[PDB]
Amino acid sequence: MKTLSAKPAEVQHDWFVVDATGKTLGRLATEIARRLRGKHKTSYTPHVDTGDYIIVINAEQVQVTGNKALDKKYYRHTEFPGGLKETNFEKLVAHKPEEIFERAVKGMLPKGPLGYAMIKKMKVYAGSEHPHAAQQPQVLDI
Amino acid sequence: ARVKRGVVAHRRHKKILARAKGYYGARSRVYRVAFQAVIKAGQYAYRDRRQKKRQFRALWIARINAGARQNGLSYSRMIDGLKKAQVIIDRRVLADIAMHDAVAFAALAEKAKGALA
Amino acid sequence: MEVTAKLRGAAISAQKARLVADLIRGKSVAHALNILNFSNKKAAVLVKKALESAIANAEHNNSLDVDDLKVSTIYVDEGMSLKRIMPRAKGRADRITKRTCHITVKVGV
Amino acid sequence: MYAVIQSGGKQHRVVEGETLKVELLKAESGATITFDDVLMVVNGDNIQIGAPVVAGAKVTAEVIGHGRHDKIRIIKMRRRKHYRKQQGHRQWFTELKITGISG
Amino acid sequence: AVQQNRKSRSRRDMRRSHDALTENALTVDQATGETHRRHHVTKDGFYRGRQLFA
RNA sequence: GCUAAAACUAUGUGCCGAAGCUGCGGAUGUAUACUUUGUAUACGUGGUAGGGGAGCGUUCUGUAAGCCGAUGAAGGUGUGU
RNA sequence: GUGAGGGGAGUGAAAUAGAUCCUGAAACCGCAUGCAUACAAGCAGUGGGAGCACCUUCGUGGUGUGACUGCGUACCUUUUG
Repeated sequence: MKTLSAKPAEVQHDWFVVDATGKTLGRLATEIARRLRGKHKTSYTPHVDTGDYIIVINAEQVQVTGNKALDKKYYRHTEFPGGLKETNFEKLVAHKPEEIFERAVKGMLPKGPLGYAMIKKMKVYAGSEHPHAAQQPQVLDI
Repeated sequence: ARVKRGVVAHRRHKKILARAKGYYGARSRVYRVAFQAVIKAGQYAYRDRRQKKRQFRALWIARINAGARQNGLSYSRMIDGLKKAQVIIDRRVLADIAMHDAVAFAALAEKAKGALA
Repeated sequence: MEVTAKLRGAAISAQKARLVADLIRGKSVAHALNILNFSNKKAAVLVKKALESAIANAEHNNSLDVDDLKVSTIYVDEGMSLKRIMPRAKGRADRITKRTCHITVKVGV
Repeated sequence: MYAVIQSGGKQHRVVEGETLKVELLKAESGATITFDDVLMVVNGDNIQIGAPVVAGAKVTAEVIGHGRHDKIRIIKMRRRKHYRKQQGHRQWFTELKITGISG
Repeated sequence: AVQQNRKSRSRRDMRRSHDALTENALTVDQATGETHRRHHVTKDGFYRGRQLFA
């Protein structure tokens, strides 16, 4: 038993705030997923959540390359017959950037109860202000 | 010389059921279903005794990588530097040190980058 | 020091009787007696007879006071069944099982 | 202080007063064994990392005894092929108590 | 139409989860003090301070 | 999800990666050496039809007019080994 | 209910030896205690592993339970499969 696993009670979650102006969506999402899962700590345990809280501001300024802004399609099916609905990146970023980040990160996060719990630690806001001043987040450049 | 089977057969079935205890529904109550459950459990144990080494090595590598990137190196570069420096400490001990003592792991990283350069 | 009463061989299904048993489990004797008196189930009469016998045992053989008595325990178990034959159409026969039950009730202060 | 030692093809991190289990050694019960091939010795801020080995380091320990681990059952079965096999196993071990550590 | 598999005891109990009985509404009638069923005549023919029989 | 790529061509250094190989401990078949013994050495030990070898347990007969048993037999139900 | 069925008293070495009466296994069905369980998708286990209750020589212990996690599509027969 000389190798030990992290104890959930002893885990400490630190708060950070990230600005999305001008960055590339996927290359930002990879780092966000890493920090949410806790791969950056020497106490990392696969079955325990050791990540950190990540706030995102200016989410509607996220950028994509090529023609993806027009040609990247988001789908969703209502279980009724013929119920397939479609949208694209520009409209979706104009209307609900939170959904953009949620999709990008949930795709890269594990699928299960632990994944659902881990994704709760991400807060995304379209504006430059966030309501979490009480938690005292620190600026993180990623 | 007529022979009755009851005692021996009952003993065998009882032993199988005793090994089966803790399973759900018919698996822990019915001999036919229970006997299949025990064999599959044995097969899974045979496969997992091998899988365990791989899983623990992967965990050690991940923890070492986290420590190395805190000290400013990647896992591969740190391993190469240690090999050049001729350090023969294994990954299990390196991961334990990384988790429990930051100063010593920092000294090891210093030695590794020194060997690299 | 619970006082026990057993009614063995009641001609009713244990599944049916256990409903009334659960209805009265764990309550005071007076309230349970009122419930049984004002219920319309067949199992209620048998359960009431068993409970009254238990209270009489507690009062007569153990010198206890009924006012402090509650239904401390109760349960129903299956008994021996009777086998019958029901004729069906086209000469086919089916097996009918008539079920019986045992009622156990314990009263304690 | 703590030290790193090699035994039975594996490495262990130990401190004084610790009890550990290693592969079956030939030493007699109650005897003392010394490891002179220490890889690393830490005492507070004094960190010695022997490249192959730290020079002068010595870890001394006493042999409490020998024993066997809990039984393990091996099962092999090939479905639809009429083949089956079983066997038991118990791995031997020697238990050691670390009595001294010197850099 | 008939089942392809035998149901589990757990599922049978889950179906029976709605089988519990309920108590009736019992009250004490002031006229005699005997427990009686609410809004019903007592077993002795008393109701709302009136006696039906003789 | 990815665009001086996380794509393609060429090149270098490192690393991950199997029940493959090495390390530690244990079992076993064959053949050698010690020219007794059971101790070392070398090789080997996936497997259907099928062939060869070695055992566990159950009822009954002799050994048994012996040995265990109401200070508790067989049988049933747990625990430890 | 002058029923059936029980409780006390008494007999007996023994009354869950009380008359479908030696022992009383399994399937199946009750009651009580401890842990888990109402945001999460599949042969129900297996390798890890937090917390809780009890016993503790309080130990790197023992007995129950198992949040979270990697792997993982029953058995026999017949078949190229």
